[PDB]
Amino acid sequence: XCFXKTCX
Repeated sequence: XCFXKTCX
């Protein structure tokens, strides 16, 4: 779960 600005 880390894709560009959508990341955690």
